[PDB]
Amino acid sequence: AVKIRLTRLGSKRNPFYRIVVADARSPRDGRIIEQIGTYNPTSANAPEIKVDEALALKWLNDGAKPTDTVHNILSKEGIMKKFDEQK
Amino acid sequence: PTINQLVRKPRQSKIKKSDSPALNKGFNSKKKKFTDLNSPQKRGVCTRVGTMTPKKPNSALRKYARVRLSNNIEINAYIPGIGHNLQEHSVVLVRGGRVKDLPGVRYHIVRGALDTSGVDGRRQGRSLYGTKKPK
Amino acid sequence: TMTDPIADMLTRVRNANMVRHEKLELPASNIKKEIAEILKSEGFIKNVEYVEDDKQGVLRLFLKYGQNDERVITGLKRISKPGLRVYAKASEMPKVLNGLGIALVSTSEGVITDKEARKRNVGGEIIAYVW
Amino acid sequence: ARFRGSNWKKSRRLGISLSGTGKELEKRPYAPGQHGPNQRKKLSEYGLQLREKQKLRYLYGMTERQFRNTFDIAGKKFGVHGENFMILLASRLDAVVYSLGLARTRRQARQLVNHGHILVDGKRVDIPSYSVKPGQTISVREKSQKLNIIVESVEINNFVPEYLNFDADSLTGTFVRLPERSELPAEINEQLIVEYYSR
Amino acid sequence: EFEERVVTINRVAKVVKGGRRFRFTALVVVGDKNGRVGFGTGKAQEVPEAIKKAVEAAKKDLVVVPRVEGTTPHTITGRYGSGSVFMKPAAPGTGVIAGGPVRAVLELAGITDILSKSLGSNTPINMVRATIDGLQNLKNAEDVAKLRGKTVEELY
Amino acid sequence: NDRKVYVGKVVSDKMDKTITVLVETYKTHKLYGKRVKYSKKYKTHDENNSAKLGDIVKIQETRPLSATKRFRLVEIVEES
RNA sequence: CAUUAGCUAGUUGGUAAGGUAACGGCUUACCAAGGCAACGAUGCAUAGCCGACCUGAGAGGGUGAUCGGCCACACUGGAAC
RNA sequence: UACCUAAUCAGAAAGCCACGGCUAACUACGUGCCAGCAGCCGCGGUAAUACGUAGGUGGCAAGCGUUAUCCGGAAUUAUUGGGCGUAAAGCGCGCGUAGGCGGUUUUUUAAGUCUGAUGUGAAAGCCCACGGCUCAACCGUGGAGGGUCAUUGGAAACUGGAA
Repeated sequence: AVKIRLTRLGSKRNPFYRIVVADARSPRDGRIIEQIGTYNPTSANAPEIKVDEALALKWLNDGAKPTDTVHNILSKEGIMKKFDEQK
Repeated sequence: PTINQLVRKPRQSKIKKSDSPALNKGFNSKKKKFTDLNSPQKRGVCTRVGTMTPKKPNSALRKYARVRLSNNIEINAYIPGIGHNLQEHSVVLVRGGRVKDLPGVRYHIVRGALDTSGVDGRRQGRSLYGTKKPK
Repeated sequence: TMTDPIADMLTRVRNANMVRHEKLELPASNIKKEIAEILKSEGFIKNVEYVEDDKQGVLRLFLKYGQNDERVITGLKRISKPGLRVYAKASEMPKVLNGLGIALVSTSEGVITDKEARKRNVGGEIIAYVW
Repeated sequence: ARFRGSNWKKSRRLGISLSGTGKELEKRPYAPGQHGPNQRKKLSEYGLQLREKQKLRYLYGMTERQFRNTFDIAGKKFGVHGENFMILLASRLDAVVYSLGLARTRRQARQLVNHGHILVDGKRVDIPSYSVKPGQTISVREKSQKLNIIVESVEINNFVPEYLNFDADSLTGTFVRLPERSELPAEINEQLIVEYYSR
Repeated sequence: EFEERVVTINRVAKVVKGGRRFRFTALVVVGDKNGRVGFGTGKAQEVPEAIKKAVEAAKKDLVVVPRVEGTTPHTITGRYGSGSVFMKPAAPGTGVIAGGPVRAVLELAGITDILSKSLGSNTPINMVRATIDGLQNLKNAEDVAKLRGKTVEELY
Repeated sequence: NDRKVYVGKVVSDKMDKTITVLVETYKTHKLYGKRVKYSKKYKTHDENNSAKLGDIVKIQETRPLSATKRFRLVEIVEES
């Protein structure tokens, strides 16, 4: 179904990722629905992550299901926490 | 013309007829059909090796070769350089470029290529005319 | 037959200016009246006289020449023609001779020049080039 | 070093002294070659445009398609195209090192940058074409601070251009200012290379 | 001092009973690189003397070229016969983007930044005449404001 | 939402419950810029065929009716 | 491309019925003769389309490799589960 | 495996094309309208800077030339931006249909025209700025730009519609 996942945007051995809401059947670097934020795992020390809040909580309420590491990224901003608070 | 005449009859530019037509055509042996390819070079078989008299202002015996290319096309090609080892049934590589004097020769045989030796005594200009670096 | 009365007006000015006639007359029109008064305010011609006859009154134009009989008007060019009309936005208003000449533009604010037309930020029909 | 050739024959074919400040055009100020000693013919427009381009290219030791690439970057910047082009050449790391006074010429300064004796901003920058920005620090590698060649030229350099603050102690530079047309080489007509590339 | 540039040297002929009396004609443009340029031609029996006549011919008639910071005040197209030269003023750092005989004429005047194109015959003499024609039709802001009874600021 | 509306002229009423409406509009030339008149014929439905050849009528689109018609007759304003 | 001028007969409209996720000649009967076309019907040849790429001062001209969106195809041709 | 640190060696690391004018670079020898060169102008017929070679020169350089195809130069389809007396071009001449264009004033409308506001013109691309790879290529961010676009106000001189 609808998945919040990462799209590779990096060169050889220098990956950059966008946090994107996309259909599961779509290709990894192909068709998408919405861009949510970015994820850079090769920055200085801590991997710098950028996430929007309004759209991210909008898609989660609509049934979008984060992958294993988008869950981590949404947790480091407390997004999964505030999603849990609104039961 | 007037603008209305231009609207009804838009301007028509002239078509460009390209030299070396036999390099622009391919062949399909399965369908027995001619195609469009735009090849840099074509490979053929020498069906006749001889010498041609040049145009009237000039006077020199020029070597040439009747080449049937990969297509079913029979063209005449120049042989640059001094000495050549080509007789009948010699596979050659033919590029573009015509000879001004020779009427009916619109191509050049590439020296130093498949079954075509270079110029024996060439020492400056070895990229053209074939032949490797002496010593 | 007559198709562009305005192009006739500019050609009348062009032909009279070439032989340095001091004055000319042409059948008047509201738009041809405004063009004359634009050229007066911009300093291309000396005076505009509009005479009331019964039918299509007469527009008398007094041309201006300089010290050494230097024709003040150098050229006239109709831009918008009946066979092909020209309209311009306020952003792409042309600069005749880098501002050394005026372009007559008919906008919603009346027949005006190209300089202050960019001031009102309005566009219209590019009537003619005067330099 | 790309050229690696005779720096006199180039300055003899050209009209400027390139590197050496006069030592090359003293006994034979004419062109090199068999026909050098005899009289020189006149130069056409193209010959003069090409000559001036070769003057500035061989002065900095750069090759074409990198001289041209740098020229392309210059046109992007605001101002005169010719001025920003020569400013950018004066901002090259290999040229800044020589103009700082660390080496005694252009080619040697290149081998100092190339072999990694510079450590721009404290970090090894071994690219001769690095573009130095105002407000940087061109130091010398600690293990290379006891180089006889470096210290042989640190005192004979004397004049340092105003857009470069040079410290004789600690072997450091600053690049305080953007060079103006005045500080740039005055033997080069910038307007003649701009016209060459527009041809 | 007026710097001179030889534009072209042409060997002409007059057929006589003996045959082909050959002469030489020289086209020379003179200028001062300050806004005074002129052209002239002269025919002699030898090349070096045809230049001197052309130089003297050119120094007589000089055209004052108005200019603002080495560029023309505005855009103009000079015409003479089949020759036509379009001339667009350019930015301070542009340079002289001109062709053949047009390039010499503008360089010998105080023009250093222009965009131009020869929209006509490439015959050198008519190219020069066309180039000069545009330079005399040129108008500066001061004259235009004076002619229209307005201030320079009122024009803009 | 809103379905598009066109105003044209009746050029054919030889079929029952169907008329042909000629909606003439203007299209400028891409290169030369002159506006050229071009016309498009629309086949419209009218259960009570009160439209007669020569009437200017009001046309609004709808779901596909028959192989060609996609429009219905909204308003008839001329008499001719 | 006009040295391709007249093209169609479910064709074009209507009335019923059927069946389609759904409107609809989509199909079938019966009515009427209709419908498109020099604003290029039809026919022939060529071609995947686009974002985009090359060139040019611009207007334009050429192109549709790699990357992304859409389409179509899976030895050739039919069919359904 | 990047990468860094120690020793060691100038040692293992340049060729291609041009040099008659366009078009930067000229001499000598061999040949003698031959052999050959050539994109065009053209060269070569015992004293070729045009052929082959040798020196020198010049242009680039891990590349250099040739060929194939596109745009430019070509204003040589001219909308920007061409013409038709003699260079190519006014139909042999009327009557006329579609179409194209159309005299002056007033009122109205608002299709064109102009000026806003929304929605969209995906992303990646071009340009600008900024940041990260030692620089650059490259990468990533932020703008910009891109439509005969759709909806909806406002203006009414011009073109269009009505009186």
